Amino acid sequence: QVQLVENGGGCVQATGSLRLSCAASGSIFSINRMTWYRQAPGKEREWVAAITSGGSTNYADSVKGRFTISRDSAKGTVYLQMNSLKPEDTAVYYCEAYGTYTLAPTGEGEYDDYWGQGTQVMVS
Amino acid sequence: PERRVRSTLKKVFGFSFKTPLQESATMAVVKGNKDVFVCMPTGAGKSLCYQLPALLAKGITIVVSPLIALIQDQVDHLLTLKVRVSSLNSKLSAQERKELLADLEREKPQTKILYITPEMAASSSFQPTLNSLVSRHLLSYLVVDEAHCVSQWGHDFRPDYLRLGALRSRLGHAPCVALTATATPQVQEDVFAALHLKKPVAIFKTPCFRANLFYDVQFKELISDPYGNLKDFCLKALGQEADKGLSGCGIVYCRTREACEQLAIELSCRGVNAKAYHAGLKASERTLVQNDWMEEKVPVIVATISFGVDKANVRFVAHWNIAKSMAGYYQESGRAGRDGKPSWCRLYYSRNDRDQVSFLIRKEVAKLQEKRGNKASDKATIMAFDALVTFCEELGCRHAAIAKYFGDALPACAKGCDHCQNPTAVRRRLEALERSS
Ligand SMILES: [Zn+2]
Repeated sequence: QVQLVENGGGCVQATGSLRLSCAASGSIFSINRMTWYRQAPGKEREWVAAITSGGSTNYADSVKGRFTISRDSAKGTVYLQMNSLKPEDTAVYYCEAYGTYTLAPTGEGEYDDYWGQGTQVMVS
Repeated sequence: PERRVRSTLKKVFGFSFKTPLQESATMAVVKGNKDVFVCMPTGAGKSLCYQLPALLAKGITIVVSPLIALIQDQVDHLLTLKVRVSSLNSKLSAQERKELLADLEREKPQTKILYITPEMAASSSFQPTLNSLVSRHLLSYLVVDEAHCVSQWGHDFRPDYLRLGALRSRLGHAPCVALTATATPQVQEDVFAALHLKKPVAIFKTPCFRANLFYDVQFKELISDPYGNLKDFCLKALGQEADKGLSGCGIVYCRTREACEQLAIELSCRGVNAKAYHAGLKASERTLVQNDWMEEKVPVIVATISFGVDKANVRFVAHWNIAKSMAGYYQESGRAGRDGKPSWCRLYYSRNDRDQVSFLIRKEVAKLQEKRGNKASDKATIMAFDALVTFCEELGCRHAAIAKYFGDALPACAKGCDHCQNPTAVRRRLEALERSS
């Protein structure tokens, strides 16, 4: 099947910056929506920001201006640039590949949703 | 297991499958753990993908399809194979109808495969029948033929098809199978959503890609002797077996009849014997031109969109003028190399052609908007043309451009197009068109 694997997480100081990289494996043709969720310890999973195929982006209010989501179309990889960080932002961050069309050159394909493994993000 | 499928295939339909995809599709339906989408051409391998699994399932398969013509042709053959099939349509006498509704209400009905219209499948005059079938665990598969009719971005949108999503949901316990021959990725998105298909949807899409076809664009603007260029292209493509002399045949496509007549002449002058085919000729004339081509008296036919055929030794298809759509270019160009031997597909691109055609599309879209009103289809018509201009004006694998548009995986080009063969001469020729801009 498909792999969502997140990278670019770590510990950083308040008012610092990270850039997360979500990598999608398998014979991916297209992804309707890729969305960033964060799970703070002891909180409900929070919706962060999202990008449609064709590059329409929207952001939670808590992160508007600070965060930006982007697609390296070439790479088939999305990025969440997180600047101006806060302890609030501390959480595990994962991706949701919604409407993931997968196809081999045999003609044999699938269409399904995929969830990422997550990467740790700690802000002092 | 696979054991049963082979025999039931053999015992009844008297068969191995026409392709190993057709195979894999059928097996997946049978496992019945998943909904499945089948985008295959009019080869009709698609029919087996729901018909065979229907028999092995020990219940009833309902099969929704838009018009009787489509249904009738199959049911006749399905009978002839001594299979218990039944069409329910309001072209049927109240008695024949009521016979069937009765049959369906029986614990163990005659009917294995029920061919319904969406009209009836929607009518509340059928829902109780349907409820009882559901409740008696008698529904093995829901099948939706012409699935693309649920999409307004499709060429053939039917509001009735919108009720089918509600239907799939009610019939939760049963696997659903959707089939069409024609779906852009947008139409596949509409199909999966509108019919409420359940993930993972397994997909069995026939690829566009053909190894033996060589795809290239030329710019009529960057060309001293267009007519001469064509003749050299025709020459290279014919005489691939020079010991025979002239081996094979070829098509040249034009928008207008005068272009055909003229291009036939120019070719014939340069020593490549070509006769013009258009609706402008008497019918007699056309039957004769078709013959000469078909019996290799004339190696080259010059034709408008109105080309009637299935020759195997077509060594080349040249578009003199850009086609109205990517799909029409695919369809038309793909008349080449049916025999599996090497063939050449060439587009002659002119910004004046792009403009001339872009307008005529919009003008004949306008004639429809007056006749019936606005449709999301009209946007797709224009999108269908935009994709072919992009095919011409970008740098990239020509085969891959086609596969992106249709929704196929990246094809195995093998220096099988101009850009894959010399990326740099394509860069040169594009750069060149920018200067001449
Ligand atoms: Zn190529």
